[PDB]
Amino acid sequence: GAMGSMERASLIQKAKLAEQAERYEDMAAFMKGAVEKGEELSCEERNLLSVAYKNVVGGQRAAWRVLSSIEQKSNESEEGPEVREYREKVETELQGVCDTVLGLLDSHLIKEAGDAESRVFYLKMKGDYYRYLAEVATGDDKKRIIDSARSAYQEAMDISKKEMPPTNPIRLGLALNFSVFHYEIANSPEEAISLAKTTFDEAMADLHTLSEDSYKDSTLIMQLLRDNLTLWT
Amino acid sequence: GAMGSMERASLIQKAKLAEQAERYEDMAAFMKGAVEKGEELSCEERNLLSVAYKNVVGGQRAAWRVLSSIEQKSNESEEGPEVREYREKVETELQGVCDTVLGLLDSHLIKEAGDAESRVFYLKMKGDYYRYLAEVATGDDKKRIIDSARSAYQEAMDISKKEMPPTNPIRLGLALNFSVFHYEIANSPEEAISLAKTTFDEAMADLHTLSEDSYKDSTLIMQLLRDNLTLWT
Amino acid sequence: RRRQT
Amino acid sequence: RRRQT
Ligand SMILES: N=C(N)c1cc(-c2ccccc2)c(CNC(=O)[C@H]2CCCOCC2)s1
Ligand SMILES: N=C(N)c1cc(-c2ccccc2)c(CNC(=O)[C@H]2CCCOCC2)s1
Ligand SMILES: [Cl-]
Ligand SMILES: [Cl-]
Ligand SMILES: [Mg+2]
Ligand SMILES: [Mg+2]
Ligand SMILES: [Mg+2]
Ligand SMILES: [Mg+2]
Ligand SMILES: [Mg+2]
Ligand SMILES: [Mg+2]
Repeated sequence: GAMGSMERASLIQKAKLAEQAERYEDMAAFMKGAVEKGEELSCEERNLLSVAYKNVVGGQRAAWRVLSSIEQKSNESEEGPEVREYREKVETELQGVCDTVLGLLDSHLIKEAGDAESRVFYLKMKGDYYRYLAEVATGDDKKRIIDSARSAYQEAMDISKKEMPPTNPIRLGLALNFSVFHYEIANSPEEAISLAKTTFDEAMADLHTLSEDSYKDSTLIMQLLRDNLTLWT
Repeated sequence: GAMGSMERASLIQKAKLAEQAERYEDMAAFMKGAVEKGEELSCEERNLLSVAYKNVVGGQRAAWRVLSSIEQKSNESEEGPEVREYREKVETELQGVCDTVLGLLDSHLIKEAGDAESRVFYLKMKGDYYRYLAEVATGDDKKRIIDSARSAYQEAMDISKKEMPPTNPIRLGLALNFSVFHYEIANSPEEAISLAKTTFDEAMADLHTLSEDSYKDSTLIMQLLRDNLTLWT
Repeated sequence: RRRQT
Repeated sequence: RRRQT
């Protein structure tokens, strides 16, 4: 790829610069290049990868929702194909980004990740990007896309429960996202609420073990679980 | 180009959709395609063109300023070429966008613009995009780039003074930008202050001729002139 | 409000 | 504040 000639360390340095410049497409390209060097990623590097693609796909998803809403209102209205065409364009670009991320996870980040922190991180990302594919899916394969998200989240949950404390921020963000998966993808709002509550309560009971800085990190994510519970109940 | 097969009206429709989705790169590509159909642009269409490229180049400029500041601090410090390389990358992309816009103005928006409102609009844009080139210029041609911005702004000012009322929002935004050109590109802060003040005062004296809605449009831009005066004095 | 992830 | 254009 286009980043094959750049040093791994230079790609990581430039990913950090792109983050500071809010140039997230560049950031994602640099981190894709770094992954393709073939070496495992550090905790910091995994976060750079996640931040870059989160922001890229987040813009695409927000645009897709705007266009989908316009398209829906047009199908209630004065009549052409332009709205559908442009929604499809954004959708296809979004699917391409999701496919690229899933391809990095499959070649070969997940299979080389042996530590719980790295393996859970990548399986959570796999669930997230199948979930984003599920958000726009409508055809023969929607159920398989949903089950791919579920399966990745479930394996991440199983490992995280066995190997990480209940306040671990990756464990908490995994549970947050699997809860949202249940609520709005799988049509299982009770499972979503149950998971958010049990996750919150088990984290609260472990806070006493933490330093001041870890306490801040954990309670930040616990508040997101609380926000969703307040929205859903 | 890539938009040659799409209807002009479909390109305009999709530019409006891209604006609603905050997809400004798409918006700019659609409006470039519309311009390349060869027909003059309406007032609404001129605004779509300006909004699209303003947002594209605005993101690039903001990123360039972040990277230039990091580069400057690195040249005061612990030592590699990555910061300069990545600043150069963003700079080159920015110059490409400016060159594309200037090319649309030159082929053939300006020469076919006979009405004052259209001709002033396009000459202001020409000044703006040479100004953005000047912001990053450092070599043999910096002075010629600055003079190209000046010349375009000056011709726009001459026409606007003869053909438009002093409250016209395009006239006011032209004067605002030429004032900023004087202040920070041409190193003429007194000219900048003089132009902002005379523009503000001549607009104030013409407000009595306006409808409620025109009054709102004009006073909005007058407040930007006042903001700059307050900053500069 | 939009749910959080 | 940054000047306005
Ligand atoms: N450039 C970025 N965006 C990041 C780099 C690193 C980083 C990681 C390891 C070593 C050095 C830096 C990040 C850590 N991520 C977090 O979320 C924090 C709050 C939530 C739970 O974790 C605790 C920290 S974020
Ligand atoms: N899609 C967009 N962003 C725009 C479309 C149109 C438009 C123009 C003509 C006809 C219909 C729509 C815009 C008008 N621009 C302005 O700035 C306003 C405030 C300042 C002075 O002018 C008065 C209006 S903005
Ligand atoms: Cl399209
Ligand atoms: Cl670079
Ligand atoms: Mg090497
Ligand atoms: Mg599709
Ligand atoms: Mg119930
Ligand atoms: Mg036609
Ligand atoms: Mg250069
Ligand atoms: Mg003086």
